[PDB]
Amino acid sequence: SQQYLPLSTACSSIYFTMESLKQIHFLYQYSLQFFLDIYHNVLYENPNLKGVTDHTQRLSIITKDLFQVAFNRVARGMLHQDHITFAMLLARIKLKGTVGEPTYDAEFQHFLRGNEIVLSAGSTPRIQGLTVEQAEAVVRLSCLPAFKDL
Repeated sequence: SQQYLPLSTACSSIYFTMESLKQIHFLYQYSLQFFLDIYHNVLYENPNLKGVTDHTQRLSIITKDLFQVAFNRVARGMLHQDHITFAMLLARIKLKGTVGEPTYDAEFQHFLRGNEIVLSAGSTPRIQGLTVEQAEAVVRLSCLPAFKDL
């Protein structure tokens, strides 16, 4: 159960991402039954699983096709400009799921809510070859511990 748990966490995160997808656009309405159809299409009638016997490799194949099929079903029912948004959401879900990488909470926090940093007037020097918008963004992004020397 502990070995197979990350796949279940990925499934739950995927489903609730689709459920909350309705906020981006009124059209993106998805039900639990649709996600269960996706899940069963991943688990059964999956051509990639044919000829595979090892359990860990079967896990990897199942989770990879789970992400791929979820994207192929949901994005096809979505506008073009939101395909990349849903791909990012799936990528973040996998990054949380995977083991071996840092959670990178600070990087995504600055990627999303990075514009909510107060910059006092005169605290942004006009760097050579940089516009005021570019310099101001540079100053905001320099707040990161790995970006202080930028």
